[PDB]
Amino acid sequence: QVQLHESGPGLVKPSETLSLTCAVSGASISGNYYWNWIRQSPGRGLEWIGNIHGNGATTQYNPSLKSRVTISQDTSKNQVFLNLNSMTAADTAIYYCATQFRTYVGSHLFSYSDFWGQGVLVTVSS
Amino acid sequence: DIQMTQSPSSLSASVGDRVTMTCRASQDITTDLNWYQQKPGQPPKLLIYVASSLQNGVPSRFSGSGSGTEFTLTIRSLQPEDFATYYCLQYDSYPWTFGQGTTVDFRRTV
Amino acid sequence: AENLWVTVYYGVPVWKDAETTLFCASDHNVWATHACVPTDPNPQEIHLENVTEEFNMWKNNMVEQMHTDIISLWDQSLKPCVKLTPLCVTLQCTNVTNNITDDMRGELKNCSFNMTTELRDKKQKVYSLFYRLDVVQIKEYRLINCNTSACTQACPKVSFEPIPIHYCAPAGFAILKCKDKKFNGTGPCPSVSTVQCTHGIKPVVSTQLLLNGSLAEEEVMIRSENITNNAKNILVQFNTPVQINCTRPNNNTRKSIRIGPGQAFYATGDIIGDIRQAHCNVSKATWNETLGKVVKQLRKHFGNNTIIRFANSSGGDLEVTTHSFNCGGEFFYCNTSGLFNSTWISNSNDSITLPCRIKQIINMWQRIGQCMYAPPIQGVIRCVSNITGLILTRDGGSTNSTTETFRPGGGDMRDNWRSELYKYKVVKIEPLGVAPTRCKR
Amino acid sequence: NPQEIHLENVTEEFNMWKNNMVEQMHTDIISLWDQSLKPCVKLTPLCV
Amino acid sequence: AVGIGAVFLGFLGAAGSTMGAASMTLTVQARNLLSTVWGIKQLQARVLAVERYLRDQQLLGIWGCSGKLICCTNVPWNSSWSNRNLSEIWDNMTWLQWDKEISNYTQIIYGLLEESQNQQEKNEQDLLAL
Amino acid sequence: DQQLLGIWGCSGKLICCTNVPWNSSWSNRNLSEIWDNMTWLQWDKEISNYTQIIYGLLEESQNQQEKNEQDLLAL
Amino acid sequence: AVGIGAVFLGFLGAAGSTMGAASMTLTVQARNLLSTVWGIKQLQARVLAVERYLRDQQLLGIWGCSGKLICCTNVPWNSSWSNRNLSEIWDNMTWLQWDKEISNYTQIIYGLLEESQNQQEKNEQDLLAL
Ligand SMILES: *[C@@H]1O[C@H](CO)[C@@H](O[C@@H]2O[C@H](CO)[C@@H](O[C@@H]3O[C@H](CO)[C@@H](O)[C@H](O[C@H]4O[C@H](CO)[C@@H](O)[C@H](O)[C@@H]4O[C@H]4O[C@H](CO)[C@@H](O)[C@H](O)[C@@H]4O)[C@@H]3O)[C@H](O)[C@H]2NC(C)=O)[C@H](O)[C@H]1NC(C)=O
Ligand SMILES: *[C@@H]1O[C@H](CO)[C@@H](O[C@@H]2O[C@H](CO)[C@@H](O)[C@H](O)[C@H]2NC(C)=O)[C@H](O)[C@H]1NC(C)=O
Ligand SMILES: *[C@@H]1O[C@H](CO)[C@@H](O[C@@H]2O[C@H](CO)[C@@H](O)[C@H](O)[C@H]2NC(C)=O)[C@H](O)[C@H]1NC(C)=O
Ligand SMILES: *[C@@H]1O[C@H](CO)[C@@H](O[C@@H]2O[C@H](CO)[C@@H](O)[C@H](O)[C@H]2NC(C)=O)[C@H](O)[C@H]1NC(C)=O
Ligand SMILES: *[C@@H]1O[C@H](CO)[C@@H](O[C@@H]2O[C@H](CO)[C@@H](O)[C@H](O)[C@H]2NC(C)=O)[C@H](O)[C@H]1NC(C)=O
Ligand SMILES: *[C@@H]1O[C@H](CO)[C@@H](O[C@@H]2O[C@H](CO)[C@@H](O)[C@H](O)[C@H]2NC(C)=O)[C@H](O)[C@H]1NC(C)=O
Ligand SMILES: *[C@@H]1O[C@H](CO)[C@@H](O[C@@H]2O[C@H](CO)[C@@H](O)[C@H](O)[C@H]2NC(C)=O)[C@H](O)[C@H]1NC(C)=O
Ligand SMILES: *[C@@H]1O[C@H](CO)[C@@H](O[C@@H]2O[C@H](CO)[C@@H](O)[C@H](O)[C@H]2NC(C)=O)[C@H](O)[C@H]1NC(C)=O
Ligand SMILES: *[C@@H]1O[C@H](CO)[C@@H](O[C@@H]2O[C@H](CO)[C@@H](O)[C@H](O)[C@H]2NC(C)=O)[C@H](O)[C@H]1NC(C)=O
Ligand SMILES: *[C@@H]1O[C@H](CO)[C@@H](O)[C@H](O)[C@H]1NC(C)=O
Ligand SMILES: *[C@@H]1O[C@H](CO)[C@@H](O)[C@H](O)[C@H]1NC(C)=O
Ligand SMILES: *[C@@H]1O[C@H](CO)[C@@H](O)[C@H](O)[C@H]1NC(C)=O
Ligand SMILES: *[C@@H]1O[C@H](CO)[C@@H](O)[C@H](O)[C@H]1NC(C)=O
Ligand SMILES: *[C@@H]1O[C@H](CO)[C@@H](O)[C@H](O)[C@H]1NC(C)=O
Ligand SMILES: *[C@@H]1O[C@H](CO)[C@@H](O)[C@H](O)[C@H]1NC(C)=O
Ligand SMILES: *[C@@H]1O[C@H](CO)[C@@H](O)[C@H](O)[C@H]1NC(C)=O
Repeated sequence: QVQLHESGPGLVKPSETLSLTCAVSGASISGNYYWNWIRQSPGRGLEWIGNIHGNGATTQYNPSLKSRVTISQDTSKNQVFLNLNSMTAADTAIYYCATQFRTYVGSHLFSYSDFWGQGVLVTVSS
Repeated sequence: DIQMTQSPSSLSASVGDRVTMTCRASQDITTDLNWYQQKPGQPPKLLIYVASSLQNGVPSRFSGSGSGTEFTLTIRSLQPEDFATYYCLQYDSYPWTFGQGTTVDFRRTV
Repeated sequence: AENLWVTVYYGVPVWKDAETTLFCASDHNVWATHACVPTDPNPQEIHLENVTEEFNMWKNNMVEQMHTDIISLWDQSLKPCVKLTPLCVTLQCTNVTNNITDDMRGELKNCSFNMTTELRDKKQKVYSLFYRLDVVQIKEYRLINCNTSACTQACPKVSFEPIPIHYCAPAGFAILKCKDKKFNGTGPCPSVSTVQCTHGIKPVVSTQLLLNGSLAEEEVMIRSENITNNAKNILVQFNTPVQINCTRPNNNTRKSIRIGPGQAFYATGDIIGDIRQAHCNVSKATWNETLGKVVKQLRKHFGNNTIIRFANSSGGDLEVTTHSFNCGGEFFYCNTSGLFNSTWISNSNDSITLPCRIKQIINMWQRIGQCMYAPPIQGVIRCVSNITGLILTRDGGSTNSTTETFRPGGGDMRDNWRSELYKYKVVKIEPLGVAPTRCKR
Repeated sequence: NPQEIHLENVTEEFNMWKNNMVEQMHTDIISLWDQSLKPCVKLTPLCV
Repeated sequence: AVGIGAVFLGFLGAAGSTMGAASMTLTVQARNLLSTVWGIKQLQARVLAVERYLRDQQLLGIWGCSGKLICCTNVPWNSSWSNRNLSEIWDNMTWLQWDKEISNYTQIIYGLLEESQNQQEKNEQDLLAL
Repeated sequence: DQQLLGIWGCSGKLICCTNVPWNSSWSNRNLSEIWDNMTWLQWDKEISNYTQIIYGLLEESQNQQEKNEQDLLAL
Repeated sequence: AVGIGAVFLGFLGAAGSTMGAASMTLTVQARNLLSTVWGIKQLQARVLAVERYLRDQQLLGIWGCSGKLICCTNVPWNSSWSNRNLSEIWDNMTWLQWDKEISNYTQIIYGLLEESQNQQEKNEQDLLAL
């Protein structure tokens, strides 16, 4: 079973950079998969930050956050890295890393696969 | 960004009752849409994919329908494990936009 | 009344145990990769859910195939270069006593002899240095193998360094891998996967110690075909390695003697500087901790209140009785007496030094009538290795005493292959099946 | 009686400098040469 | 239509799936079957694989299911072989378990299939005689 | 090659015309300009980059036909 | 029922039997066809047998009788090939004698079968064009 685990600092001061890691076990990233970063907060709920494509390295970001986010990955270490600079109090939230894809046999759909991590809580305060 | 609206905000129902929830999109998204279920202290769980296909392992009581800018989730026989937060997600065009979510709570005697 | 009818399906996923011949997949060496296919950059693995398989390391056919392939490659490697037929001549030898220590006295002989040349009607007087284990008295000595066979000289251009090799199944066959930790080599494995080829395996040749191997992911593992029986070897796999530093510090010199048309024999000219004994070093605290873990695991199978003794080897040939290996192209045989010498009762920077002897005439496999001569290596040599496992044997094992004694073992190289291919098996597919369905022809 | 079929309206591409038949011919000639010299005398004692 | 990737099912990818779902991936298994001394061993293995494939094709043709991956026949299913209904077979069991269960009822089924095919061929020949 | 032919349901035949319709994107030439004014080599050269999709369509059509026939025989 | 033995017919067991009786044992002969230097010889023999079987199957498919042991055709029987009636053929003659008798009329029959199959294919293609 594909499993995703998040790891990062629990506290980040204002104006600092949050660096989060998502480790994937049971499957490879070199294939055609879509990896998304999401955050949930009481005041905003689930919010999509961005996503990346493993094979092509094409990355998309939320426009409102596009100027402050970066997403990269390491296939050899089997990890996905998120960098969020200029942290503020509104950035306190639970961050999840999710993966999505589907399986085919020729031109016939076989299964639809999505997986989510347990999540990591991040709080912003001096 | 494609705005997504979920209705009703909340609704109380008893076990075995029929529940209906609606998701509206600002712009047409064809049939690209997912319905997820999230209990307190738990991550989201996929319930319906492509707005009309039941995910493997999901009970058959849940169902989804609609297209364009109007989609509907129907729970035919509500169960104690079905009381959670239902989220509507669209992925037709970036950026992804999650709905505010609909909360289903148990209705019991005072 | 049933109104159900037979229906034939072709291509169903059903398999059974089978034996076949796997082929190469590998990214001058004795283990020729030229006749081995290149490996894919991104191997694929399919985890099978709800599939519980049966595994048994002690009846694996892949070990025999690996042994045969290794022996075949070794045989083919030594063919195209010189054979030392003329080396069987009477030698006039004296003792070497130029700047030697007390522990190296008599281990080297300065010998002189006559030899043929490129012209069959001429002879040349030459001299060399030989080890005491390679010469037998007939002041007149002779090579040890002269009354058995003629040795084929090792071939300078090739190297003895192991390289990884992967084994892949043919069409119609599959390789199943058990991903269950704590699996002791026999029984049911619930976590199974299908793989096209196995992981890279280094064919390391050693006795009494497994070097440059793999480490357990959970803790120290003990495996045996029948632990109650005392005639079966016990394989111990560590969870962390133990560093060992071996060295020959003599500054050797090499010279070439032309013994015929396009045939050169390599001899040891002289040693520059002092003469000392090759030796190995291993950390003391790490070895003590490893032995503590090993005895802790052994108490699980051999009672919780038993005294566990580690003692010296029984005896026999030098190879079986000593830790034999190859370092820098030189064949070392080390006396592992300071390691397996202790007793355990239920309840800084110093290192253990093991002396070693160097040998040149080699019979690597357990065969008689096929020897090999290793040319000398110029200069000081040293190497560093990881110890990751042991091969032990239980001495006696009667009910008269409550003490259990374990001694180092080895000899058979198949065990060295068994420690790596324990989690793999081969199956063959059966695509034909019959099921009930509601058609009718 | 060897046979030949002339193909009309067929224009092909040719390149003598990347022909694999030359390598095969060279290898076969060398192999036949090696086999021919096996079963007769070796002049080992001639070096005096 | 953006945000999801695609992958292809591998060899023996549906081993753990149910019979109903596993019956939809016959081609991936079928395609895999076809594709000094070491050369002899490899050639022997290839020839043996080809012979096995030809034998399987001949056996399929003997039953009248030539050139077919799924070919449901006229032989009725005896209740003695298995009393389980369809719902407990195609939706709650895998192919390996099914093969294990009915491992000792296969030769009689093959003989019945051969006899049924022979009878059908004879009846067709008699019909065409008119 | 025989197995690939059998997968499409054209087993044991040299000519087997199928149910898959012809898309105009693959080629716009009419029949008169194909079977009477062109050779096989030129035709293969022209449509060399539209073959895999045709093979996939043929496989899917054969699968659909087999499923429909199996459903029909169930009555 | 008790006290009666049973055996299986062997390879070429119906060689001396009549054509009608011998035509009921085609599978026993059909199955047998499939299944340093000495290894080369054995491998060459196996490859030659496989090639012969494939050639025979290709010829049968070209005739339009793919995957069949008995196949009816549209070619009428000419009296010049043999004037004997059915009763004297299927009940009073063996396959070896029949092959010996009509050994000099086989290629023309093969050509007629090929032409008939080609005409049938063309007619079917024309019919499907409507
Ligand atoms: C367990 O694994 C470890 C690490 O993987 C092994 O330790 C490594 O061992 C290799 C081989 O001994 C060693 O590589 C050598 O390093 C030497 C020092 O840098 C080099 O001099 C040497 O090159 C010589 O040998 C090659 C053939 O192996 C020749 O191709 C090359 O041209 C060199 O030969 C020249 O020099 C000699 C001597 O003067 C001369 O006679 C020749 O004619 C020629 O002129 C190798 O590159 C690694 O450096 C080791 N790594 C570490 C970290 O120590 C260890 O051996 C393994 N354990 C076992 C039991 O195998
Ligand atoms: C081994 O013996 C040979 C021959 O006795 C030694 O070579 C001689 O060395 C001395 C002193 O260096 C020279 O004077 C002689 O001319 C050498 N003899 C020849 C034939 O060259 C050699 O030194 C000895 N080696 C050792 C290690 O004892
Ligand atoms: C190399 O050959 C020479 C010549 O045969 C050997 O010298 C002879 O040795 C024998 C035995 O001691 C004597 O009987 C002869 O008188 C010697 N002849 C000469 C001309 O010296 C020499 O001993 C051989 N070398 C070795 C190391 O044995
Ligand atoms: C493991 O080894 C023991 C010791 O040999 C086996 O037990 C012996 O079996 C033989 C069989 O003839 C008896 O003669 C001995 O009396 C037995 N000895 C003891 C102490 O039991 C045991 O069977 C082996 N295990 C397996 C699974 O075969
Ligand atoms: C093995 O250990 C011994 C010490 O027990 C080492 O001997 C020392 O080696 C160093 C080399 O740098 C010298 O400077 C010291 O003088 C030596 N001391 C003694 C007491 O001999 C030996 O070098 C070690 N060998 C290896 C390969 O690690
Ligand atoms: C084996 O040799 C290695 C170096 O080749 C030794 O590693 C050194 O260990 C000392 C600790 O005493 C450190 O101070 C050095 O920095 C290490 N050097 C390197 C390059 O790692 C190792 O200790 C030796 N082991 C034994 C048992 O002698
Ligand atoms: C293990 O240790 C014992 C003694 O501790 C060794 O026995 C010695 O062997 C040598 C060589 O034959 C004798 O000279 C000694 O007299 C023996 N000592 C005793 C007390 O018997 C034994 O050889 C060691 N094992 C190995 C493999 O060397
Ligand atoms: C391996 O090493 C051990 C330990 O040094 C050797 O045992 C010693 O052997 C000598 C023989 O000269 C005795 O004098 C010592 O008393 C022995 N030591 C002990 C502690 O008893 C052993 O002999 C070595 N192996 C071989 C084959 O020689
Ligand atoms: C001895 O073991 C250590 C630890 O297992 C090896 O060091 C590891 O080497 C691998 C190479 O694939 C690295 O991925 C690890 O990060 C290393 N770990 C540490 C702690 O350094 C070492 O290479 C081994 N040495 C030999 C000669 O096999
Ligand atoms: C060489 O030294 C060994 C060991 O000291 C001794 O046994 C032998 O007799 C010596 N041989 C000589 C001096 O010829
Ligand atoms: C060769 O000689 C050694 C020592 O003299 C001896 O042990 C061995 O048995 C001999 N070989 C044969 C075949 O007799
Ligand atoms: C350990 O090996 C024994 C050998 O008989 C086996 O019975 C046992 O099941 C194995 N351990 C586990 C956990 O399977
Ligand atoms: C060995 O001797 C050579 C030649 O004198 C010298 O160059 C080299 O440095 C010596 N080796 C060491 C380790 O000193
Ligand atoms: C073996 O251990 C004993 C202590 O039990 C010690 O006296 C002896 O010196 C040791 N021998 C070796 C060779 O390490
Ligand atoms: C494995 O078994 C469980 C329960 O036995 C089932 O829910 C699951 O679907 C099975 N796996 C697959 C891939 O069908
Ligand atoms: C052999 O020939 C005789 C007489 O021609 C005939 O009666 C008999 O049936 C033949 N054998 C078989 C097996 O038909």
